[PDB]
Order: sequence, then C-alpha cells, then structure tokens
Amino acid sequence: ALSDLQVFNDWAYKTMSEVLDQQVELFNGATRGAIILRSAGNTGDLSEAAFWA
Amino acid sequence: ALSDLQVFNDWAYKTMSEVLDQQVELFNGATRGAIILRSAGNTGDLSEAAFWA
Repeated sequence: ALSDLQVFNDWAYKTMSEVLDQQVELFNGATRGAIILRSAGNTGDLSEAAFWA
Repeated sequence: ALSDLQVFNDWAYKTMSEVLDQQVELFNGATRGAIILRSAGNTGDLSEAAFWA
C-alpha cells in the first residue's frame, strides 16, 4: 500500500497509524439500507413509538 | 582436384553477447506496483520511520 517513506514533509506526517484492520464501511447504502447510519438526536435513554396491532 | 586447392573457411565476428537467462523485465509496472524501483538512496547503512502503532 502507501509508504510515503520517500519524502518527509513533516515527521510522521500522517504517514501511517495502522488506523484499522476490519472492514467497517457497512452503513446505509453500503448495507443496502439494512444498517442505516443516521444523525438525529433524541432525549432520555429510550425512544418509544406506538403503532396499532 | 580439390586436394590441390588451398581452401579457406569463412569466419566472422557477429558482435553479440547474451545478457542473462531468467526474466528481469517482470519487475515493476508488470507487477502492478508490487515491486518498486524508485531512485531515492539512503545514507548510512539503514533508514527508519515511526508510525505510532
């Protein structure tokens, strides 16, 4: 993969941090909507919705 | 008769030499960047870099 050992713009300038080894791109379209990643806050420690039976 | 004639055989110098036996073209680009030949040299006997694990 990327090495960037050739040029050192700065010392360890974002060159590597072994950021992660597991595939984690599984959200929204990546999971075809199966695992939807959203951003909408709600209060308390729950979120209750009611629908008819 | 041919025995009475002084016969000379042909000779020439074909000015060639054989580079090697194995294939060394298949080294970069042919290997999709798996093996790289860049032209940066390092002093001392070694080089190092850090990436914070």
